Amino acid sequence: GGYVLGS
Amino acid sequence: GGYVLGS
Amino acid sequence: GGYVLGS
Amino acid sequence: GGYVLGS
Amino acid sequence: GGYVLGS
Amino acid sequence: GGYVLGS
Amino acid sequence: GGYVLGS
Amino acid sequence: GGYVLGS
Repeated sequence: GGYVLGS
Repeated sequence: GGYVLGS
Repeated sequence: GGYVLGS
Repeated sequence: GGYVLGS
Repeated sequence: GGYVLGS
Repeated sequence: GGYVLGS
Repeated sequence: GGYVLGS
Repeated sequence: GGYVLGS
């Protein structure tokens, strides 16, 4: 799977 | 921000 | 089990 | 486990 | 801030 | 600034 | 994976 | 300030 996070 | 947890 | 995504 | 990204 | 992409 | 943590 | 941070 | 890119 995959994930992307931003801040 | 962001977080992801798995179990 | 499971997954959680938050901010 | 998991990941967190913040500022 | 920033960004992260993973699996 | 920014930080990223993993576990 | 990859991450990028800025400050 | 600055920037960092990693894996």
